[PDB]
Amino acid sequence: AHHWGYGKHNGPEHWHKDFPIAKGERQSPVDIDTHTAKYDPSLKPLSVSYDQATSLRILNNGHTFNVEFDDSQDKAVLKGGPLDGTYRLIQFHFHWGSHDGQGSEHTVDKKKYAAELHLVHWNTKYGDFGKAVQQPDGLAVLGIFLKVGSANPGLQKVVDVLDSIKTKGKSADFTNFDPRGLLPESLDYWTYPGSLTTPPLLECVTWIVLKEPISVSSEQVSKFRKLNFNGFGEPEEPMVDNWRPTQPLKNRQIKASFKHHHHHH
Ligand SMILES: [Zn+2]
Repeated sequence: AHHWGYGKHNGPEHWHKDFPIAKGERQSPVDIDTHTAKYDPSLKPLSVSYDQATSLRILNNGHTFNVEFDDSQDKAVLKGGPLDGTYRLIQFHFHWGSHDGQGSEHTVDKKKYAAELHLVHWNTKYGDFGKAVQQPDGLAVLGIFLKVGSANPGLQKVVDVLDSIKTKGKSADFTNFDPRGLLPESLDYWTYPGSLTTPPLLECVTWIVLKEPISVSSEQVSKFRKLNFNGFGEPEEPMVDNWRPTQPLKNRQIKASFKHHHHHH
């Protein structure tokens, strides 16, 4: 059974006891210092091809909710940018706060957002997700910030079903969801090598964090907070503040796909 979670007694500062890689050299999330994250003209444009994405179900796993996809074919794939090869979309999930002032995992010049979306993809050369997570180039995660403002129609179908998966272990059918509705206008991004942000914290991720946030209304984010960490028949623990703090960058370089206002040359 997992001891780990987000509370005082089992949260991120405890995770290294069961997962010593928590103190590794390539841990995520990180703060993105936009001065030092330099433009790299070697990076190719990102290709986010979700027109054939096939969603299957939505699940409360006790630490977030996941929308799962059929990853048996190259329907919904991420390619280009820093990536070698083709990465299949397997699921997306979110991290959010107890209030609108926090909840993202990555920060941008120390600024937090109300929530962060992670679209998780695995490298097709390895045959399945379980194999891919064992390899440094196994996963690519597209991270997208959520900024409070106008309601986002692309999120509404997700929010509308959350009352059916309130507690850990509950799932529901969730077909025909189009993840194209969760992408901002611009695909400008930062990229760096890192890790899963939950246990087992494996250093298997090429992170691609988009510069432009997508909108979310305060009401929409509030529905995330109605989910529960606990399972049915247990005392209620609101699912809030399911984000890991930023971790030391160590010797890594964050690269920008675009010229930022803090760059010069
Ligand atoms: Zn995540």
